[PDB]
Amino acid sequence: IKLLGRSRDFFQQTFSSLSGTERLYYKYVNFEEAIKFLNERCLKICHKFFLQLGQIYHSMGEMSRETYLSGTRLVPNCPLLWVSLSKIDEIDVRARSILDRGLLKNPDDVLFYIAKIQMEIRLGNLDQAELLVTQALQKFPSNALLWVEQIKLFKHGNKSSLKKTIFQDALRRTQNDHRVLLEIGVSFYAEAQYETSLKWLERALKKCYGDTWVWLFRTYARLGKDTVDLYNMFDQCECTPREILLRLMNDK
Amino acid sequence: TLQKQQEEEELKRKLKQEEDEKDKRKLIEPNLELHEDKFLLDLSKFKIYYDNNHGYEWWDTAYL
Amino acid sequence: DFFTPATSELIFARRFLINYSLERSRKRLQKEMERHQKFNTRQELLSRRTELQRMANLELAGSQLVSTKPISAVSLSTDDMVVATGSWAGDLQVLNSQTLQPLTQKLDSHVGKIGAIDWHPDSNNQMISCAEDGLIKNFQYSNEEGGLRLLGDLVGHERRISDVKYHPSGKFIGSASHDMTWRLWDASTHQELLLQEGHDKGVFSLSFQCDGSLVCSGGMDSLSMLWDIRSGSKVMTLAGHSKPIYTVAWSPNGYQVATGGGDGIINVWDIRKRDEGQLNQILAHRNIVTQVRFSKEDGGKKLVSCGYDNLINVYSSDTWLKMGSLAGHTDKIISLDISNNSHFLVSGGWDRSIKLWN
Amino acid sequence: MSAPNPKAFPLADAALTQQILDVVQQAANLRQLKKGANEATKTLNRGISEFIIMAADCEPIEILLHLPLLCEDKNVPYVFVPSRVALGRACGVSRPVIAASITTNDASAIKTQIYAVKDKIETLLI
Amino acid sequence: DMHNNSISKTWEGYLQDCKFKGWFMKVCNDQDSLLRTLGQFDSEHFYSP
Repeated sequence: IKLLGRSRDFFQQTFSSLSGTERLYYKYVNFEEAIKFLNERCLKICHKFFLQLGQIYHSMGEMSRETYLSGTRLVPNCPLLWVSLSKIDEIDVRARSILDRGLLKNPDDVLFYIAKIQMEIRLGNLDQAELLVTQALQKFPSNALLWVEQIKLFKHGNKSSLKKTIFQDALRRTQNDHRVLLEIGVSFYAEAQYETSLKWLERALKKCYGDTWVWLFRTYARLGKDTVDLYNMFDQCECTPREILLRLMNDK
Repeated sequence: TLQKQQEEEELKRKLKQEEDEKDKRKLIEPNLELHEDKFLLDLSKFKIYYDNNHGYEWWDTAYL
Repeated sequence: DFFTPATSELIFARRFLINYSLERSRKRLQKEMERHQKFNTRQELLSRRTELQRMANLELAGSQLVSTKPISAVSLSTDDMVVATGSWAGDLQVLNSQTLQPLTQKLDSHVGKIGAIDWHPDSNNQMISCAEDGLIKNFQYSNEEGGLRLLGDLVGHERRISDVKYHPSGKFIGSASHDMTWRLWDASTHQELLLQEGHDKGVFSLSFQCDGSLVCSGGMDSLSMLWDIRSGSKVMTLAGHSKPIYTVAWSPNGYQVATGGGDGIINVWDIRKRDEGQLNQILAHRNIVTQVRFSKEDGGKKLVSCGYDNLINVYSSDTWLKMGSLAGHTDKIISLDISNNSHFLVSGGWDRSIKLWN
Repeated sequence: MSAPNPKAFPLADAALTQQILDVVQQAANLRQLKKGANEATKTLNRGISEFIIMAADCEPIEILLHLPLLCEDKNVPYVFVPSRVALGRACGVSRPVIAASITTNDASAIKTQIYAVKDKIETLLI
Repeated sequence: DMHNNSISKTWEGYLQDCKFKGWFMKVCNDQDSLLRTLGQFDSEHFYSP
């Protein structure tokens, strides 16, 4: 009913009289649904239902950040609760203390740092983001994503020297991880020398996932012509996916 | 048969006592842990200090 | 020993002090007298309890960014409307209290490491800051202007100056540094009235009293040494501490003082009783203690403590029971103050935010 | 001794100084140490340092005096121990050594002793 | 059943002079004789109600 749904509401209603079940159901009710969630959901994890809520109000709009304030205070584990909540409040910053609040409650996890970094990055002052990085990284360091933002920070990170060495260590500490490999190849790309990026790009591909490919075909988009075959490997890497790749390609 | 009346006397007295306790509790509600003893204001020491001084603190009493 | 007189006019100032002192104290003490009359146990028993929840209540609202360094000193102008924030950058600035958005203006000092920064007792347009360099600074905060500007300079500590305070007069200033001397100056003329000696290590911290007569002197030797000003008489001296004192806190009571330092433990030295009611140990945090405050108004009830523990506390003025801790920070906590209205709490630290509390 | 350099901020006393240098020498044997000013400076920029040590008896003191500044920025504990020659011997080198830097490792067997020292260090910095 | 039983650190720090010559575990049934028992070593405040 999914791939068939991908091109059957009722069959899920009788199949319903017959927790990820009512979840995918809610996903179906999307394209209004307010009663569907406020009832079919209210029986029921719940966090996704909060998400979908604040998404609803979000495209609608405050009651969103309200309900975030609800599920958050109810279930303080999935960060994107806060990440969202804040992520609204920031635009209206107070946002930080929201971040920190939820943090100190685990805190000891991973992401909340990453959240806080990116939020600073997004907002500005790369310089503290450096600190936050180095801290959480002292703690964690085998955690890759940290090395991601560590690398992003040299795009305009403007400390030119160490990038080499850092690509070095960012590699070796992390048991060389595809996500980094991408991020390196990018930092080549968004500068120049697109072929340099390739060996990295593919070099990660052998560890595969879409977050690369779009770049891959942007690289070809600067060189190209192997286009057709590798589409097979894409067919192996799995809905309108060709719609997605070609979509994001147009973004650039 | 004295066992019945006796048990009524003991049990009823114990209940009366505990009820007097909790009655004192919600009644005050100095407590104990609350140590509220130190919140209380004794004219005794404060005063007898006061005029005991020559009258102005104990600090500068030297001067006048 | 040496007792050496010199430089009269300060004795004149001391003359001044006396008149200022006795009066307020007298009145003050008298007022305290009044309260004894009223008693009414169950009032306080309720009221205290009430505040407890509010203290348990308090939460971080929004934080901010300020500088890139630890944030060494915060404070509030007496109106509770603005924050003085200096820090290891050597930078100052003044922020909107209730609110925190961004700031009035960020002026960098001429100094690079800032011990503490303090507000004029009345006009509240003026500040003073102790520095790394052995210089002390008077500044003008202009209206809602960003008009942070020199009101003047102060000279002659040869070490870092770890603390400075306005005398409740407002004509008188003090600085405890390292050079093992704590100095008392005229505000107006910007002139030293006093160079005090007597700490076998650096003189770390400083406190006056409401009545302005006593200055408690904290030092780096773990000896909290008390001073009558007008006579320059060491009166009582307090070792409750192993490792150097840091915060010398003073009650509005005027008869009580708190201390904290390397030990990771606070002492309450209650003065008059002086036989043994003496100190009281508060196991305080862990991992040192940085700054300690009594509620400014209200005579002091609440106690506020900032260590490197990364927490911040609330203590009852009498039980001195730990009431609550507030998870405030990612990092260590260099400084704090509190709304004179006792509704807000402002902290700063290593994590470089400046966090506001309910 | 001597009049210690007013520029010298946190300066360990003896009982600590022992525990510090002892941890240094404890490190060099694992060559988890990195010695010398410049090579501390490297370790910081790379961010792999645990804490620092700097001879406070050093000749003109500025030559390392960026190191503190750099350290607050990277946020790493750092001390001054009074006797350089002492530090030098303690590092494995026969000759005055002005500043020296521990480095980071997880499997590092001493890892505790390191930590407990960082603890006792930050306690100084105000 | 100990799964309710819970241990946690209060704190750790320094002390001017130890009043403990040796280490003894014991009971004092109330809080008071317990707190007082601390207070013979002047230790009452170490406990947190």
